[PDB]
Amino acid sequence: KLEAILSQEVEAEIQALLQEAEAKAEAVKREAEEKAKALLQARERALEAQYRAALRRAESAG
Amino acid sequence: VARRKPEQFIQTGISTIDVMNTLVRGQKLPIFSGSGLPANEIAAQIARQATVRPDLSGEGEKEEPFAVVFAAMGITQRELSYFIQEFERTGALSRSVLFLNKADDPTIERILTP
Repeated sequence: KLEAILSQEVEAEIQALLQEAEAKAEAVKREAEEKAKALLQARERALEAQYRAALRRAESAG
Repeated sequence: VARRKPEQFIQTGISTIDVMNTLVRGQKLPIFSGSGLPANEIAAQIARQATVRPDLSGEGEKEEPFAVVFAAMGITQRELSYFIQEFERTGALSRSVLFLNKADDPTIERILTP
């Protein structure tokens, strides 16, 4: 039959789509974690700068 | 005959003038500036940036201290206060001395200042 052909045609597209769309929902979850990570790394860098500078200022004053 | 070769370097906190062209030991390097441009600001800008880094050679900044001895002359009323501003900002005025003969201090005192 012609109908036994057709059911294999949907079940084929509808797995490719759902693997593509779990390869976007994975990729985003990665890039966002590495984003979140880097936005606290940069937060680390700032704190040092502002404390190293500050201690020198208060020393020179005294 | 009492003068030796350069064998060390300093770091002014900048890229292009310390990477591409190393400012060495006892080097005499002039900075030709223009007119209509503020010489004075681009100067003191690099003041705080400059903290030496001979780290990579195996020497400290205790055997290379950061001593700014500055002698200008004939400087504007703004600029003469804009200088002291940079210094007093963050700690660097308890390791340096200023001298700067105002544009309203006589032309005789100009010369001896240095």
